[PDB]
Amino acid sequence: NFMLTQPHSVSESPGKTVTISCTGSSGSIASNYVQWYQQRPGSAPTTVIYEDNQRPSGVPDRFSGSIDSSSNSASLTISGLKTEDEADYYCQSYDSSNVVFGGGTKLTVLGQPKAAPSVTLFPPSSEELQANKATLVCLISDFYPGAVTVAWKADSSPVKAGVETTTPSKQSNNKYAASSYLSLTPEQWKSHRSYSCQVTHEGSTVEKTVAPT
Amino acid sequence: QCVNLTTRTQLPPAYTNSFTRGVYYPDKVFRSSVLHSTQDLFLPFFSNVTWFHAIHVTKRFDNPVLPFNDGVYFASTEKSNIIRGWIFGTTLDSKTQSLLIVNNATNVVIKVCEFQFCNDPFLGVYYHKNNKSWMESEFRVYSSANNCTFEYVSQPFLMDLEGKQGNFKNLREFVFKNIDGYFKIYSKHTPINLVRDLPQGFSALEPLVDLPIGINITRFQTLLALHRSYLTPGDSSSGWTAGAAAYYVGYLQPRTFLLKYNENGTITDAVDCALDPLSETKCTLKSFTVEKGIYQTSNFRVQPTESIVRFPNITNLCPFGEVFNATRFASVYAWNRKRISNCVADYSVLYNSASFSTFKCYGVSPTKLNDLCFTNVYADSFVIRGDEVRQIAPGQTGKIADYNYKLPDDFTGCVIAWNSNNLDSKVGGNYNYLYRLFRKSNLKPFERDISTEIYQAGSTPCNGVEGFNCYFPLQSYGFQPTNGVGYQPYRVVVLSFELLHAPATVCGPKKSTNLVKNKCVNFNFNGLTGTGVLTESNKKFLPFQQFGRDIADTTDAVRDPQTLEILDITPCSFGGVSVITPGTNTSNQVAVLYQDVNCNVFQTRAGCLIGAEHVNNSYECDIPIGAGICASYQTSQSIIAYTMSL
Amino acid sequence: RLFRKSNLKPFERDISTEIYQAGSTPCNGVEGFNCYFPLQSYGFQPTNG
Amino acid sequence: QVQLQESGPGLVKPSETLSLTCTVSGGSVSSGGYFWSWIRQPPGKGLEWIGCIYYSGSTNYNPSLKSRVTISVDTSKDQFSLKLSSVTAADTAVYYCARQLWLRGRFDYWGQGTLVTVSSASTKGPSVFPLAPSSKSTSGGTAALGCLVKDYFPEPVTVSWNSGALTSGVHTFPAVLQSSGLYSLSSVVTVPSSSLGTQTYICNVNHKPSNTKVDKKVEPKSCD
Ligand SMILES: *[C@@H]1O[C@H](CO)[C@@H](O)[C@H](O)[C@H]1NC(C)=O
Ligand SMILES: *[C@@H]1O[C@H](CO)[C@@H](O)[C@H](O)[C@H]1NC(C)=O
Ligand SMILES: *[C@@H]1O[C@H](CO)[C@@H](O)[C@H](O)[C@H]1NC(C)=O
Ligand SMILES: *[C@@H]1O[C@H](CO)[C@@H](O)[C@H](O)[C@H]1NC(C)=O
Ligand SMILES: *[C@@H]1O[C@H](CO)[C@@H](O)[C@H](O)[C@H]1NC(C)=O
Ligand SMILES: *[C@@H]1O[C@H](CO)[C@@H](O)[C@H](O)[C@H]1NC(C)=O
Ligand SMILES: *[C@@H]1O[C@H](CO)[C@@H](O)[C@H](O)[C@H]1NC(C)=O
Ligand SMILES: *[C@@H]1O[C@H](CO)[C@@H](O)[C@H](O)[C@H]1NC(C)=O
Ligand SMILES: *[C@@H]1O[C@H](CO)[C@@H](O)[C@H](O)[C@H]1NC(C)=O
Repeated sequence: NFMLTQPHSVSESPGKTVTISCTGSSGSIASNYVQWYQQRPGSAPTTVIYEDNQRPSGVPDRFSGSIDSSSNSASLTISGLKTEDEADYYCQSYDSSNVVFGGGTKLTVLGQPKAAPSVTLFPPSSEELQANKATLVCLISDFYPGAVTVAWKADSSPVKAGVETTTPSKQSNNKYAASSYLSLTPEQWKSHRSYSCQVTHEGSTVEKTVAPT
Repeated sequence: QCVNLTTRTQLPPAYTNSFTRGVYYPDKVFRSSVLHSTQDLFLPFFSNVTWFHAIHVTKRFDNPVLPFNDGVYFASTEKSNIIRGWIFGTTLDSKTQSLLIVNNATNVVIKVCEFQFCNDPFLGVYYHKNNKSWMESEFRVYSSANNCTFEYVSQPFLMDLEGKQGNFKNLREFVFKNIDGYFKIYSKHTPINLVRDLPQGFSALEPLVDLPIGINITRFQTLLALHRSYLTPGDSSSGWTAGAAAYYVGYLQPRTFLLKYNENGTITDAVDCALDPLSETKCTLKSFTVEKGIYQTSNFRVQPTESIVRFPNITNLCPFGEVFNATRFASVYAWNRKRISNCVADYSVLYNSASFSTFKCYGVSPTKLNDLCFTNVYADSFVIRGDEVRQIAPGQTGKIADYNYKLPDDFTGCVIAWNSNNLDSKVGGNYNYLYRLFRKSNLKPFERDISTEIYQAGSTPCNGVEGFNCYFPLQSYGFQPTNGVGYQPYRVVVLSFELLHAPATVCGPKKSTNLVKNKCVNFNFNGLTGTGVLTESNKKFLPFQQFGRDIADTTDAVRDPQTLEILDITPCSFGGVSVITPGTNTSNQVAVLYQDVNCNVFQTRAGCLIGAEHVNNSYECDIPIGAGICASYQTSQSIIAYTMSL
Repeated sequence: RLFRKSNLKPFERDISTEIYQAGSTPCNGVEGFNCYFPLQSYGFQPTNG
Repeated sequence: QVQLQESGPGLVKPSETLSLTCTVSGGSVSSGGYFWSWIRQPPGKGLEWIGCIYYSGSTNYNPSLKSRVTISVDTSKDQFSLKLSSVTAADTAVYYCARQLWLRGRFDYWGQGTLVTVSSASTKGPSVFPLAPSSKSTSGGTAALGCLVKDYFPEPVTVSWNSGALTSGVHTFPAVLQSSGLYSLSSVVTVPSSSLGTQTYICNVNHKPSNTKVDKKVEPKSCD
């Protein structure tokens, strides 16, 4: 039942010093060795420090770990933050024949300015209607911050069934991109006069509409 | 001040070949009609030397910060006096004593100060409109200096500032050396009519000025001067002209050189000893004329490239486990002390148990403590509760560590503990173990306290009774098999190490390594460090011996302790080298002969002969070799080897 | 200077202020464990012997 | 030095048997008694320890994963494999075969992480539909057009425009779960409205696991 308690998010400006904790619940931290791991997003983890006071050959000397067994919290003091340090941090223990890892620390700085959410719409294609299917695609691109809310509208009435949307994703020009799809039957596409997708971003609303033509 | 350049298309550097260049006077004495050898820093003959271009027609301008080795060779086929001077230093940031040997049109200044050197210092020449003469105006080589002691001004030298694109007319060579802090400059001007591919002529170099600074230099960089005519816009960004120049940079190496002197006292020719086998024969005989015959110059030694050590077949262990598996243990006021001596120890079995709850082992990395060894290993075993296992660490304060077993700062020990509640505790109250709680003062580390005297609290003695201000320091435990996890009986063993002048008795040796045979390798089989091959012998050793000698009393037979095979020992370096010379005014090529080394190339009875072809025809010989085989120069024509006709 | 890594050649001056390492654990140049500053001050006094 | 490479399929159906094999090149499994272990990591979650093994029969498992992990070592092929039973949809994690020496220490070398996603239904081909631009699909001097990749399984799909000729303005969006199992996404490019009726735009949707390549032309909408 021994676990390692680790803060989820830790945010300080570059150039300063930080402290990352790793608290054990039942077993004392001084009982077993603690290993810290620095893992790039979408890459294999790499051991950043081990044996609680000394450093592997290859990492900078700024990564320092300390142990205070009174509070049962394994500490990793990191100073002089840079761009390449932006990753996850996991602490390891052993307990008794059962390796236990930590929760994970997101090392974040705290650059893209506010951008207008350009929105375009498309009606379902004719070949999709020939396949007894219909789908409306709502697209949100070149926007910041990445907090957008989508809400389909069947004429005046709204739509929630068949609505799927994508989380905002970073573009090449530092802006964000998003999508929204509405699965639909061909008969319901011609049932109403027009379908519209409304995008709300920072209070402002951008609305476009499509019609069966 | 300085400005920065813009990115443009350059040309990659080229490599040319030297031809009897880089020879200077190594000393300030006079020698007449003698052939003497000196060991100094010279440029090797026919060596690969760098080439940097400076022509405009394009836009070639390279100024790399070349590293300053032990002596450099700077040769320039100067025509229109493009290059001005040179700079020296280590970091060039006004932190170390830098150098500036720069030559202007009026006087030569040698200022050894801490100049602020920019990325690319240069000299700017601007063409006046009313005056039809080139003059230097853009003096951008440094910003300022801070502090220095040395400043020397040499003799004045007239200079021409007009640059052309014609063929070169003069050749200037410079050699800069730094021995024990003293700066050396050697130079001589030699006219020539050539563009590239320097001539094979010989010209010595004489020193002009001797510079006693007293520092060390690791980097250097040369300076060039460009022209600002009416064709260029005049900005140092993309439009400039540099005329036509070419300077060669070469590094000096320490080799023995044979110097020739005439009756006038000047150097006429130089012979190296490590360039050609023929040149080696010339400098060992101390003469420029070699006659037909055999000659011995040096020796051939086959240096081994790998070393293999293996004392045991595998790592082993001696009888143990009573300090771990036992009926009962001792307390903390009087703990068991164990000494390990004359025992080989394996710590891999002590870790693969997969049953210990805790393991703290500081000082030495746990993954690499098997290969490194110490003199004595001390084992201290005692029992402790589950909540006091955190106290056992260097730099802790409490009630158990400071009174029973203090941990010093320089603690390279190894602490192992495990849960043994099923054996160290029993129902009804297991109070067989004791501990100390009260003490008058602190105790030294690695000290045992067995005193049972009653600790006095007040100022009134009690004469060993149980009354007021007098409490008995030793108290019982509270062990119980029905407790939780923070108060279980944990058996703690401390494995400390000693550092003192003694051979490592307790050690895990180099175990099994890769076995290599039939090659000249180095081995250490518990009694010797011999370099030689290991052949498969056919003689069986008695099953109580390790080594083996011969009639000449040399250890040429050893037994491998891995699986008891007998391997012979034979040295790989036999004899020396020899060179066959046809003689003067007959040939130039030579043949290299090895005395007792086993291998164009002909395997003769007297070793290996290379550089001479073997012919089955037999004639009378003139140059003896050995074993009824000679060498001669016959029919173009080359050196042949054949059996001597009786 | 009291402590040094190894022997030094004669007629050589050493002005290195780097913190000596006695073990195998770096210290980042602090007053921590298993390391110490090699240069030490004197104990001169006009009332000495 | 040494390196570890994982193999085996990246898909597994629910309530089935997982078969992931990690191979070792540049070293020996039995030599040095070098232990071996497996570690998985869910996307957006912390690392989870599965189990560790020796080159002999010694092994240990996470009690949360106890009686479900079967790991075996074969010395002749110089590799070790793990078998997982009763896999569920919560087991979607990036699996790393973990090179490690000290059992209480560190994983000094980490193999590359293979993506394991629980396979639903079966692998099926994509349904590519064009996104016809119109007057209401443009805002200003620029217009948008694309293709819809809907009802495909499994990941991933590579969409290229004009065989990779058009890269500027091309946005690829991550897939999302549909209402019933399947996945859907799109890829669009922003072009000036003047080149609508004069330039032909084709999208190349490739689905390697289903072995389906679909080329779909994008044209302005024809009102009927
Ligand atoms: C000098 O070195 C270059 C490459 O490093 C090579 O191409 C050239 O042949 C060498 N010249 C001589 C004379 O060895
Ligand atoms: C350049 O020549 C002038 C002549 O007046 C002299 O004063 C000056 O020192 C020279 N500069 C250098 C760097 O030698
Ligand atoms: C003076 O120059 C010497 C080097 O010759 C240097 O060591 C010293 O620091 C300098 N003094 C000042 C005040 O810059
Ligand atoms: C070489 O120069 C550096 C920098 O001034 C100095 O620290 C070092 O002692 C010098 N070495 C010798 C052998 O003089
Ligand atoms: C060099 O020696 C020759 C004699 O062989 C002599 O005639 C000549 O003058 C000498 N050179 C000089 C510069 O004295
Ligand atoms: C050393 O160990 C090897 C392998 O265990 C064995 O084959 C050999 O006979 C041993 N040599 C001895 C015990 O002298
Ligand atoms: C000694 O005790 C340990 C721990 O209880 C156990 O694993 C081991 O089998 C016992 N015997 C020996 C010979 O080590
Ligand atoms: C010399 O070495 C070669 C190959 O190593 C071998 O074939 C030959 O027999 C050797 N010569 C003698 C005389 O043993
Ligand atoms: C010399 O002649 C003999 C005659 O049989 C032949 O075997 C041998 O190869 C010849 N030698 C050469 C070097 O051609």
